Parts: sequence; structure tokens; C-alpha cells
Amino acid sequence: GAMAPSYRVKRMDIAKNDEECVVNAANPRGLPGDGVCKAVYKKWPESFKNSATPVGTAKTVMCGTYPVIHAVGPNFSNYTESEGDRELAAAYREVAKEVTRLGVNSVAIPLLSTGVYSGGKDRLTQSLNHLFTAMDSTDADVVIYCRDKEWEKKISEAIQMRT
Ligand SMILES: c1ccc2[nH]ncc2c1
Ligand SMILES: [Cl-]
Ligand SMILES: [Cl-]
Ligand SMILES: [Cl-]
Repeated sequence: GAMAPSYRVKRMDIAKNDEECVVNAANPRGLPGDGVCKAVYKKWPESFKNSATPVGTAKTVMCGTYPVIHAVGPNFSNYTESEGDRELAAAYREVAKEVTRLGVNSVAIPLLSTGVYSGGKDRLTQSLNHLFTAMDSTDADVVIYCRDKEWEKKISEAIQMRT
């Protein structure tokens, strides 16, 4: 575990992370995809061997010795708000299990279902609160990666609020 487990946020490409493992915002079919998923495919293509897994689950594949945790959030274009919320919570619980199993002291994580799976809605708060519910009982240093300058401020504020 980390000596004083923390949450941090960085605005940069998760493919350049400084953590002991990475969470991919995966599709269920283990396809290269776009956004976070395509950057992850370009950096760790070996991790996409038999990475396909259902919605609400996480599947780890090693790229050398570096773990890639493929976490499949719901596409809110297809799910109801209620069912989507349940699957988004579940995907993060499966990430917490994998992070624990791997024995890593740090993890880079994107906000699941906030991009092309968002169904055109702002899900920063919904996705971040499910991230916290899952990861609060783990002792890994968590570093959340985002792209948008206003999202960085709001994630930083949410972390600071609970400290
Ligand atoms: C992908 C490419 C460039 C980027 N700059 N900040 C976040 C990010 C993600
Ligand atoms: Cl970058
Ligand atoms: Cl997404
Ligand atoms: Cl973002």
C-alpha cells in the first residue's frame, strides 16, 4: 500500500502516467476504440489480447509486467439512467478488486462513461462519486486523468472538499 494513500488529479494523456498500473475506459469487445481507449491501444497494444469483457466488469491483461485493467462502463445511449447508474457503480467496484489483487501502490484512472458513453450528459459528479465509493477502502495512491481545464478544477475541488 501507499504510506499515506491519496487522491490526485492531472490534466494530461493517461498513456504518459507515472503510476504502477492503468485503467482503460474499454469497450466490451476489446477493440481499439477511440479517446482514452485508442491512446491505451497505441501505448500497450499487447494488453488487448483476450481483453473483451461484459459491461460492469474489469479484466486485467499484462503488457510485459505493466498491468492494464480494462474497465467497461455502460454506454448511456443504450442503458436507462437507472440501469446505467448500477453498471457504472459495478465497473468501479471490479476495478477496486483488481487494484487490490495486483498489490500495486498506485493506479492511473479515467472517469468512466464521461466521454462518448455519456449519452450527451455531464456525468463528472456521478462517475467521480462511484470512483470514490469503490476506491476509498483501497490503500493505492489514485491519480485521476482528465483533458478539460474546467473538469480539472471541479475534480480537484471534490478531492479537497473531503480532506
Ligand atoms: C490526449 C491527448 C492530449 C491531451 N492533453 N491533455 C489531455 C490529453 C489526452
Ligand atoms: Cl499530454
Ligand atoms: Cl466514455
Ligand atoms: Cl475531461
